Amino acid sequence: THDLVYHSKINTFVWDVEFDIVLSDSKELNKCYFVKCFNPYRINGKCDFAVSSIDIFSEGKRLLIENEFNFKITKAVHVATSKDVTEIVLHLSERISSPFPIVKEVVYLD
Amino acid sequence: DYHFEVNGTVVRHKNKGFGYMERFFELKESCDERSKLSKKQYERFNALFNFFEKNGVICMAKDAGTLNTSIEINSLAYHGKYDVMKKFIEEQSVSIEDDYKKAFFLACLGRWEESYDLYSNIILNSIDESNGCVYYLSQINRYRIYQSITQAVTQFNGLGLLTFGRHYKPFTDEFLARIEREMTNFNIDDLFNGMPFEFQKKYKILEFLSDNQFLYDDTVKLFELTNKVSDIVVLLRLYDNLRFLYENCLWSVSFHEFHQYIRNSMSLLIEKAEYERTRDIDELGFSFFGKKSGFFMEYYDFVNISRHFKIDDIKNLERSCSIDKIRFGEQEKIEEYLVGIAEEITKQFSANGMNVVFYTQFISEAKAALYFAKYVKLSEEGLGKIVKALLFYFPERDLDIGKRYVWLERLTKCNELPKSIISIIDDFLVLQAEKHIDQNYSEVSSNGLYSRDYGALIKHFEKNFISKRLSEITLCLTQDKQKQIDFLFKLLPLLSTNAKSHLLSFKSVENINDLMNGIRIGLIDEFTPEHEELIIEYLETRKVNYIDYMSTFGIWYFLEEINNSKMEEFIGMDDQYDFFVDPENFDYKKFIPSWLKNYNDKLLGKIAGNKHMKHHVIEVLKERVKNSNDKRYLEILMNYFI
Amino acid sequence: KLKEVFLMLDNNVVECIKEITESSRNGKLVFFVGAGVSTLSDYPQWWRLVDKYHEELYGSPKKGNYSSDEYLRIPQIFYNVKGEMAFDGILKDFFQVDKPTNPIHDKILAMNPAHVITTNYDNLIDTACWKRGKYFSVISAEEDVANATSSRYLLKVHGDFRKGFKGENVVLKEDDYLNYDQNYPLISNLMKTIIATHTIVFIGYGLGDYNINMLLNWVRKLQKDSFHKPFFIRTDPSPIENETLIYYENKGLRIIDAASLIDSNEYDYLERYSAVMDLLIESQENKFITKDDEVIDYIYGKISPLFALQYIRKIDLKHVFEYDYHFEVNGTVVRHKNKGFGYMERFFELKESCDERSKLSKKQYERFNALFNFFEKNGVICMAKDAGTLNTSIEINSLAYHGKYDVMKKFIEEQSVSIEDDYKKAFFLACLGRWEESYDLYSNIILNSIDESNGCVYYLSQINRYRIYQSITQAVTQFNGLGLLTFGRHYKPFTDEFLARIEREMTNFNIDDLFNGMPFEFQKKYKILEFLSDNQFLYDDTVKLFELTNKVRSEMSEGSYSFGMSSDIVVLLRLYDNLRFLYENCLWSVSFHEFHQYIRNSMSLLIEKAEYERTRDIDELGFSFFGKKSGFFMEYYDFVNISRHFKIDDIKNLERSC
Repeated sequence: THDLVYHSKINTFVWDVEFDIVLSDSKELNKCYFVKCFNPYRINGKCDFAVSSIDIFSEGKRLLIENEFNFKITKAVHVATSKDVTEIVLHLSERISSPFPIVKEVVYLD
Repeated sequence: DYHFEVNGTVVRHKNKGFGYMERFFELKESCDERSKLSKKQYERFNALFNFFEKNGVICMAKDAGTLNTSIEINSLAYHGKYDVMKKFIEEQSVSIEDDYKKAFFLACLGRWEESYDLYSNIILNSIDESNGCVYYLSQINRYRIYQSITQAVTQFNGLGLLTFGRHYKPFTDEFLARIEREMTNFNIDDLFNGMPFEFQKKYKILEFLSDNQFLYDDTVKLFELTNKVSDIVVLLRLYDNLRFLYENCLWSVSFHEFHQYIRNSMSLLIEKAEYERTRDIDELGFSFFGKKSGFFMEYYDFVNISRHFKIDDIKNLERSCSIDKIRFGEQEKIEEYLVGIAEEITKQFSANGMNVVFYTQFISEAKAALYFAKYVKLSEEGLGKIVKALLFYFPERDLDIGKRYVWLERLTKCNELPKSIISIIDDFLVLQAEKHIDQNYSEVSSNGLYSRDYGALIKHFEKNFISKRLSEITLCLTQDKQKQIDFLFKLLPLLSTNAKSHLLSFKSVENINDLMNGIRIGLIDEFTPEHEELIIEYLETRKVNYIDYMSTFGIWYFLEEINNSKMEEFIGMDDQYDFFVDPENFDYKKFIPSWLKNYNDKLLGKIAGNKHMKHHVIEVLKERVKNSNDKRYLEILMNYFI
Repeated sequence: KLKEVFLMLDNNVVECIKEITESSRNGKLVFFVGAGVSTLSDYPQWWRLVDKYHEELYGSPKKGNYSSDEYLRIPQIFYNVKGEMAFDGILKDFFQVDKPTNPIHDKILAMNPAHVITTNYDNLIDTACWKRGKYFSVISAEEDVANATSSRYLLKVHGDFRKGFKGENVVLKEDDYLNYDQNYPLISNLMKTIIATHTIVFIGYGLGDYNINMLLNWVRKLQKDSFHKPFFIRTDPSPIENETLIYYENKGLRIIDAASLIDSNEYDYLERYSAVMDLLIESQENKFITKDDEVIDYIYGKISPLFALQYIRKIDLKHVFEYDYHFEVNGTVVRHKNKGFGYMERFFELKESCDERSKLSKKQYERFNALFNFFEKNGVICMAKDAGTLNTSIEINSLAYHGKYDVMKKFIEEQSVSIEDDYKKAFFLACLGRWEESYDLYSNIILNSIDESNGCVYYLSQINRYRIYQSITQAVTQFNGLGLLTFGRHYKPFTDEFLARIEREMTNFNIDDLFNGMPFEFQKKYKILEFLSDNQFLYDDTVKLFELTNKVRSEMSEGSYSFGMSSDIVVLLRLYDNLRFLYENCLWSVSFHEFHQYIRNSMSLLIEKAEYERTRDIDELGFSFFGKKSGFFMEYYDFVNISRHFKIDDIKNLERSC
C-alpha cells in the first residue's frame, strides 16, 4: 500500500493495482485496470466536457470499447506485488464523485 | 601563479618571481619590443601568440575593455554531422592524431567494436615514440569504451530483449571474451603514475581523467540559488568544459556523470534567471523596467538541451519556469540542426538500421530536439521535412500514436499549418486507413489519444478540408470490412457528402447506448428530434427506476444544443442535472466543488458567462480555496471567474 | 570445479597465494622470469646452441651428455680459438626467428607487477608488455640505468640483443659470467635493491640455474629479519620429494610446486604453469571461503583503523569495502558488487543469533563486540530486504554545534591530556575566533603527533591548519579593504610577524598532494579521508540533492500527495550524518562557504516540502482513516541549523513562500 498516491487537480488515486470487474450486463471481465488522461487542452470542438480521456486496459494490451457506461464494481482487486487490497480500494472509492476513482499511471498531458 | 579567469582575461596571484605573463602581454601590443627580440626565438613567440589567441586569453585585467567571449565549437560530433564522420571513417588514416579522431568518431556512431580495435592499434603503434599525450588519451578512451560496452551488454542482453524481441547481441561473444581477458585488473588510478617521469611533469594537467569522479564542479553550482539581491561565470565554464571534452576527442561525453551536471547547470541557470525576473517586477514595474528575462538560448544551448535532457527533465523545466519568455537566438542554425536530425531519422529507418547502440544513443536527442522545437520559428520547408520524418519514419517502439499527435500539436502552437503540413497529415491518415484493412490490427497508445485527434486538428486548423482520397476509400467500402468502417466513423468530418451518404447507411443509431457511441465518435452534430425522443424514454425509464449519462444530458441542455422543453418537467432529483437545467430554483447547499474539476475551458467559460450562478460558484470556490492549498481550485477561480 | 581445487591446497600454499595477491594489490610484487617461460612455446634453448658449438668446434656431434660446466666452457672455447666473428654469426643465425607470445606472459603481466626481472635475452616479455599496453623502462646495459625513463623497470640482467646480435651485449660465455660484478655493477646493484625492497616471485627457474644459486648465496649475508624470503613457482614434472623443499625453505625459498597442485603429464609444461597462474589470478579477485573466525577477522581488518576516528558517515562506507555493498542511508545494506562470500550478511545473521556466537574464538568474541559497538553507533541495522521500524534518534555529542561558548572556553583553559584532547581544544579555539592561538596549537599537535604512529591526528591537524590559514587570509583581506570602512578602527587582527611566518611556511604546499605523500598503509586503510582534502565529500550528497529537488518540485506542480514514505527523509538523514561527521571529529570547514549553502538548500527544500504536506487537500480517509501520523516537528537541531547556516535574505524568502 506504499504505491498509492492521490492526485489533487484530478480526483483520482494512482495505484499499480488490478481489479476484477462485474458490470450490469452479464459480461464479466477479469482483473484489469484504468488509465486516465488529464488533458485540459484537448480538442473539444463538439459537446465534450470531460477533461479526462479515461480508458481501460484488460491485460495491458486489450483495450475494450466504451459502448455503454458499464456499472462496474471493484470486486476482488490485487496490487500484484504484495497482497489483495480489496478493502483498501473500496473504502476510498466513495466520497470521490468522479468516475473510476482508482486508476494507474495518469499521463497528465498538459 | 596566475588566475586565468574564464571571462577571457588573466589576473595575477602568488607570482613571487618575475611577471613573465605581464611582460609577454605588454610586448603583444608593442611592435618595437617584438622587433627587438632575437631571431631564433621570434618563431616561438609567434607560436605562443597563436596558441594564446586560440585558447581565448585576450589581455590583462588592467585593460580588459572587451571581454565578450563568442563560444565556437568546430567538432563534427557536437553538431551531429553523421554524414561527415562516416566519410572520414571510410577514409584511410594518414597519421595517429587523425587515427585518434577516427577512433572517437567511430565511438560516437555506436560501432564500439571497431573503435576499440582502432584504439588498440593506436596503442600498439604509439607506445612511447611521441610526447605521450596520444598514448595517455588512447588508454583512457579505451577503458571508457570498455566500460560502455560492459554497461550496454549488461542491459541490452540483460533485460532489454523485449525492446527488440530477441537478443540481438550487438557485440560478438568472442569479442566480449577478448575484451574481458585483455582488461583484467587494469589499474586506472595508477595509470598516470606509470608514465615516464618527464611526462608526469609536462602533462600534469591531464591527471583528472584517470579518476572515478573528476567533475566535482557541482559544489560551485550552489552559488546559483543564493538569494542575495554573476551567473555568466557558470555558463562560460560549461562551454569551457564542453570545448575540452568534445574537441580533444575524449570518450567521457556519454556517461551519466557528464549528463548529470549538464542537466543541473542548464536547469539551475534557467531557474535562477526566472527568479531574477518575477522579483525585479516586485519593485521596478511589470514592463517599465522588465525588459527581458535575462537568459538567451543559442545554438550551443539548444544543442546541449537536446543531447543531455530527457522528456521528464524538459517538462520539469517547463513547469518551473516560463521558457516562452526566453527567445531562441540563431533560429536558422536551430532549423538546420533539426533538419539534419530529421534526415538522419529518415535515413535510419528506411535503411537497415539494425545497429541498436547508436539508435539508443541518438533517439534520446532526436526526441528532445523535436520536443523543444516548438520554441523555434521553423521555416516552411524545414517544418515540412520535420513533420514528414516524425510521421513516416519514427519508430513506434519509442513514440506511440498518441505521443506522435502530441508532438505535432506541440509544433503547431508557434507556427501555422500551410498546405504542405496538412497534406502530410492527410497522407498519414490515408496510410492508417490502408493499414486498417487488416482486421487483426489495432492501435496501441499510452496517451489515450488516437487517430481521431489528427482529423480533429485538421478540421480545427482548416474547417473545410475534404480529403478526397479518404472519400474515395469510403466509396470503395464493403460490408465485411467492419474495422475499416469503424475507423472511417472516427474521421467522419473528413469525408465528402456522397461519402457521408454512403457511410451513414452502414450503421444507424439505436436506443441510447449506440446513440452515445455515435456522439463519442461524432456521428451526429445537430440533435435530431428522433434522438431527442430517444433521450426522453431513457429518462422516463430512469423515473421508473428512481421511483449515468444524466449529467451529460444536463450539460447538453445547459449548452443550449438540446431544445426540448418537456424535460423541464423532470427536475428535483440529481444535483448536477438541476444545476444545468434549472439554475433559478437550485438550493445551493448541495453543490459539490469536485464537479468543477471535470470541466474543460469552454464549459467554465459558459458557466462564468451566466449571471444566475456566477456569484454562487465563485463564493463556493473562494470558500474551498481558503481552507485548502489546492492549486486547481485557485487556477479555475482566477482564469475564468475574474 | 576450481573452487574446491583451491580447497585441496596445503596451508603453506594457501597463505603464500594470498600473500602474493596482497603484494600485487599493494604494488609491491616484482616478478622474476627465467629460462623456461621463454622456451615454453617455441623459443630455442641453450642446449641446441651448445650442440652446434660442439659441431663447429669438435667436428663430430656431441656424444653422451655434456656436464653443467661444459654449458659455458664449450662456447668459451669456441670464442677463444675461432674468434668473435663466427660466434656472432652463429648467434645472429639462431636468435633472429621471431616467435609469438604465449598466454603465460599475459597472465604474468595481468598481475600488475611493480617490476619484472628476467635473465632472458629475448623480447618476448618486452613485446608482451608493448602489446598489452603497459609501459616499462627497459634496462639491460649499464648506460640504461642512468637514462631510466620511468619508475617501472623491465630489467634484463644478462643483457639482450636490442643494440645488435653481438656477444658483448649478452652474458653467455664463462668470462662474462665470472666477471659479472666487474662488468655490470649498476644493474647488479639495482637487482639486489629491488629484491630487498620488494616481493620477488621466481618463475621458470628450476633450482639448477646459476642465477638462483647466486641469489641464494647473496641472501646468506643479509642478517635475519632484514630480508623477505622470495617465493618460488617450480614447474618440474616431479614431486619436490619433501627434503630439498626443506633445504630451500631453510635457505630462503618458499617453494610452490605445480606437480602437487595438478596431475599433468610429463610434457605438460604449458598446463603446469597455467594451473598455478590461473590459481594465483583467481585468488586476486576473492578471498578463500570464510568461517566465523575469519569473517569477523576480515571485518576487523577493514574497520579497526576507523576506530581511532570518532565518527564515520554512512555513504562512504562503500569506499571502505570498495563498492562491495551499497550502504543505504536509512541504515540498511544491500548487495551491489559483492561477487563472492556474503560476509556482511553472515555478520548481521551472527549479530542476530546468540547461539551462533558461542562457537567463536577466544578473543574474536571481544573483536565482534567492538565491531557491534562501532556499528550500533553508526546507525547501520540490518540488510535491505530484512528491515522494519528503523526509527533512529538524532544526537550530536559535541560542543561547537550546541554553541556553548563558556563551556568550551573553560575547557580550553583546562590542562591537556593527550593528542585527541589537544586536537579538540584547537578546534574549539578556532571556533572561538582566536585563530592566532589555534594555528600554534595545531602546529604543536603536528609536531608531537608524529612520534606516535597514528597518522589520523597529524593529517586532520594539517588540514585544519591549512583551512585556518585560508580563513585568516580571507579575514585580513576583508579587514584591510571593506572591513576598514565598515567599522571605524582598522582593528589589526594579527601581527605582521605572524603573517610573514605563515606566508613563509605555507608557500608550495599543494594541499591535494598531501594524501599522495602519505604512507601507503595510511592511504590504504583510510581511503575515505582523501575526500577531506578537496570538496569531493560534498559531491556525493550534492548530486543526489539536486536530483531530489527536481523530483519533489515535480510532485509540487503535479499536486500528487503521497501516502507512504516521504522523499524528504534521505536528505534529513544526510543532514545529521554529514553534520555529525564534520562536528564530532572537530574538523574545520564546518564554516566553509560551500558547506553552508548545501545545508541551507537542504533545509529550504525540507521546509517547502513539509509545508506543502501540512495543508493536504484530502477530504477522504487515508489507509483506513488517515495515512500521515505527524509532520515537520522542528526539533532543537532544526532550529540550530536554521539559525547558523541562514542569512536574513534566505529566511525572508522562506517566510514569503510558506
